[PDB]
Amino acid sequence: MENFQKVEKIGEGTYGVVYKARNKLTGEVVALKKIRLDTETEGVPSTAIREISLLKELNHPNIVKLLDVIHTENKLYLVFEFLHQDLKKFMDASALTGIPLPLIKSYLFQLLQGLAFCHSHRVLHRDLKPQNLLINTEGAIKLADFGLARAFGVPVRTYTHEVVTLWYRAPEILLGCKYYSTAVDIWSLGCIFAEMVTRRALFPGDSEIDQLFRIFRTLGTPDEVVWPGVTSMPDYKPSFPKWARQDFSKVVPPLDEDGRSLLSQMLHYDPNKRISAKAALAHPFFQDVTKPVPHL
Amino acid sequence: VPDYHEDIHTYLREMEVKCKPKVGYMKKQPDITNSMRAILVDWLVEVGEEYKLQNETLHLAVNYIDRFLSSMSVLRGKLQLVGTAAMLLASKFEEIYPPEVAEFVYITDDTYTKKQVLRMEHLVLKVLTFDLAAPTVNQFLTQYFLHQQPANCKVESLAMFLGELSLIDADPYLKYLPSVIAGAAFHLALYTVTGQSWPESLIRKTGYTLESLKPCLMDLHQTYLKAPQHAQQSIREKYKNSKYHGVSLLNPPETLNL
Ligand SMILES: NS(=O)(=O)c1ccc(Nc2cc(OC3CCCCC3)nc3ncnn23)cc1
Repeated sequence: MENFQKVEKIGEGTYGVVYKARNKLTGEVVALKKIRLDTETEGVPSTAIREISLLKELNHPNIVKLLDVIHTENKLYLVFEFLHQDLKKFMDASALTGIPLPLIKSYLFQLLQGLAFCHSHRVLHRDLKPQNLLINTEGAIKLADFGLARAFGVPVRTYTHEVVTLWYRAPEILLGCKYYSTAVDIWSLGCIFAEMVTRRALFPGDSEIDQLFRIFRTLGTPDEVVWPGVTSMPDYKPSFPKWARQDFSKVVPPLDEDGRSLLSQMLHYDPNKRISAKAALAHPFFQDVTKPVPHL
Repeated sequence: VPDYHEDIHTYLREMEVKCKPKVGYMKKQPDITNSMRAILVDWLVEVGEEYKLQNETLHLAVNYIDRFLSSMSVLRGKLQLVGTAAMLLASKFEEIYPPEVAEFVYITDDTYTKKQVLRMEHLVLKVLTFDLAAPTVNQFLTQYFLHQQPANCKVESLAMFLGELSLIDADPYLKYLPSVIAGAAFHLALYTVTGQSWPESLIRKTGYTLESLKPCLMDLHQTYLKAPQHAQQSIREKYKNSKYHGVSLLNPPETLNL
């Protein structure tokens, strides 16, 4: 623990605080997460049990690497490979010019590759958003902050409901479905794909019913035709306004035919029709995919 | 059949070999025995019933305990403390609403303090190097269940029952991988209820024949036959209720013809 020189704070996620640090001895630059344990109360938080145990086996280029767990009795510390920026800051730094399409393509391809690896190792991330996606200077993007992650089962079970950040949260959650699985993570990436293309968040509500309405106003109010079962879901209400589906060429104008195809599959209301991460990798949108380096 | 089911199955088959305890660990434990471990596991079944915990949590706690005892000598008076911390860690991993530490203190009838339980929790974590996402019999069983024609709930419940009995007896079940025990348990429940056998689709999926499942089958049949005379009875009482369709009341077949 004495080998680490904290440089600054770089984030504060689901739990604890994260610093940029340097190994005094090797010069390696790392991200240091601090979780306080203040003995008297409840022990090590479940948020950390999950994140550490899951990350120990989520070793992939598009997931942030956990290098070490330094476990004092007063604190718990996680050492991660350092990434210099999140997708949010990158999206703000190119509000005007927009991110170039090759870079969108490649980031999406990479995010799908990292998410497929999770799903295929029975982990749900459950908090995908622009500030949890980390980039380096070489063109990579990685999934980060697994504080809200869990190991799911085949078949799934009721899991925690208070899940995913409001703007990125799938409708089966908003409407209160008994069950959700890997599809909730795909919805979030759909939202993120769209945000990368237009500069602005896709569905930026400020309450649950506002979030619903915002989704409805764009994708059309869901009904039995589009999503068998909606009208019988626990928090579905008959008095929901009936907005017509907006056309994708107005939701997401810069996208070509392939991209709209892909985006509509990530954003299907029905979780059983929502494309998988692995299946998405096979989509024609990705045939000409490269690895562009940002002007960073 | 969900999106990643074959991939997950393959990965679980990879992890179950990395998550095994030492086969004969108990033989170098100077104070505790397989018999005390049976008492501990049986108590933990009782605890899981009382707090409405998932069976998956039970299975994880036992894995933690066996991995822990594989590398730490433990005195009899501290055995319960290892288990309670194991249960607490399993609950935090698996449950939506884990019981509080004060509730785990309370069910040891105040044998240990809250301090002791939290320190053990920390020590278990260190010894296990935070590797808590172990494959369990339960996980393989629910996957096997998807290859049933069609779903028989009495088979499912009886297989869970047999897979749980295996938690109690470290000799012999520590010899078998979870995927193997689940197979043995799936076949034994199938045979018992409907007369059918380990289906071809599972042979394809697992690579397991009735021949590879034989040794474990032979043990599990004995375990099943002797279950009503065993010193530990919490599981038999558990699976007597209607929620499990009273499957522990059913008669084990006399021969398996294998
Ligand atoms: N604000 S920023 O300049 O865009 C930025 C964002 C992120 C970082 N690096 C970072 C931040 C971070 O924060 C945690 C908690 C907050 C959400 C993201 C993960 N965890 C990390 N693991 C490896 N790098 N890393 C550095 C700078």
